[PDB]
Amino acid sequence: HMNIEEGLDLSSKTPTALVQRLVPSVFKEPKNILYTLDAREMRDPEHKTEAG
Amino acid sequence: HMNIEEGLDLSSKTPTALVQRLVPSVFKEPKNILYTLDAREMRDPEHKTEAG
Repeated sequence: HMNIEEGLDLSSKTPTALVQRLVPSVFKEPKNILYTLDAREMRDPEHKTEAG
Repeated sequence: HMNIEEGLDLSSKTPTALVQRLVPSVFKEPKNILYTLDAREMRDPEHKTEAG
């Protein structure tokens, strides 16, 4: 964005300072789900199917 | 703009005075924008492009 200046003679006027503004975009911490099945529980394959 | 007058003989009437009205229109002070680049900053064309 720039300033507006008035008149013909601008020798008294400061030029507009360019400002190279930057906005960050960042990944969050990873999002996870954990579950565990023991070797008895894994005898029924619906648990992995439904939990997945 | 004109005055209406009435009758066949107008010897006693006063003719309408033509008044020449004038409307002024004027330029404002010039509007300006100023920026500056040094010879290092000016190695990247995007500053001149985006500031323009």
